[PDB]
Amino acid sequence: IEQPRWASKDSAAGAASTPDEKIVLEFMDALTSNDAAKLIEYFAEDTMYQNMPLPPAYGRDAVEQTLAGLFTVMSIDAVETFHIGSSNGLVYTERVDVLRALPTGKSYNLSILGVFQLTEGKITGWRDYFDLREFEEAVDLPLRG
Amino acid sequence: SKIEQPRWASKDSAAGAASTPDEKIVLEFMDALTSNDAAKLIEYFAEDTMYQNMPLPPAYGRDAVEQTLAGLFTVMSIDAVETFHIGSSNGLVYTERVDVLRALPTGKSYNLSILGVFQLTEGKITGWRDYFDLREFEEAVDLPLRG
Ligand SMILES: CCCC(CCC)C(N)=O
Ligand SMILES: CCCC(CCC)C(N)=O
Repeated sequence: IEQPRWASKDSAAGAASTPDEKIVLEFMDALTSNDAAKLIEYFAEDTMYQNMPLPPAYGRDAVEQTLAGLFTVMSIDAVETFHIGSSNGLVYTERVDVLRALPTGKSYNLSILGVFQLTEGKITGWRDYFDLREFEEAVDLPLRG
Repeated sequence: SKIEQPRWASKDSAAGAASTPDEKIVLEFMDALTSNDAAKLIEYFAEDTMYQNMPLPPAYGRDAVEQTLAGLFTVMSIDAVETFHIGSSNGLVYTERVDVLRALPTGKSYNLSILGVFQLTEGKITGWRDYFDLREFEEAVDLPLRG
């Protein structure tokens, strides 16, 4: 993971400054588990998850099944969060996820900006924004196609 | 070019309104985007600045930024911007929105979901990065911007 020119070099960049930000960075560390059953414990029952290029999942079961599917085709090898911030119940993370496509063995560093809504320390929404095509082309996996 | 309020919209009012001076300028800037006017819009930027639509290469410096905006407004109109969520920490403002984009060659429109980040220094933009999926827009409006 190379540090972007535009990324803060400040010691507190990417560091949690509130309880919700702390939970979100714990969740980022947990992504490299590639384990949907572990991850789903961060979510509220009334919840949703969406990789924005693709349809959303609503409710905890749909979220879990979506993560389990994703982890059947790819591994999150590494996550680095350059920037984190929050206001009014929403946490934002500017990061890179290093993804490896299991069918092809090829990896790509995916640039993501994501938003997390937490209610009493549980995730009520998680939406990640990124370009899907560039990932698909890098790793020869037509996730949507 | 109606924008639908998402099922996932925050029910906290402060989440949808500018709560700091920097957030207020960002929302003024979002209002201005419908001008389709790169010369007007560039006044929001510092001389030392950068802009990137994340599917595409970054522009560094105010002139490169202006030239990029001018090119974009040659091929598309931003017909509307709605910002559902705005917040900030550590000198960065984040906006979750939909921009309604219309391709000038084809007359076709698309509602593009975007999450963007802004860095402001003394009220001027020093960085702006918008994250979104480019392919869905290109296919919707028949404009292979990247291809
Ligand atoms: C389960 C993780 C999904 C990926 C992006 C999918 C293309 C990510 N957030 O790194
Ligand atoms: C000039 C504005 C660029 C567009 C997206 C380009 C594909 C936007 N921010 O709505």
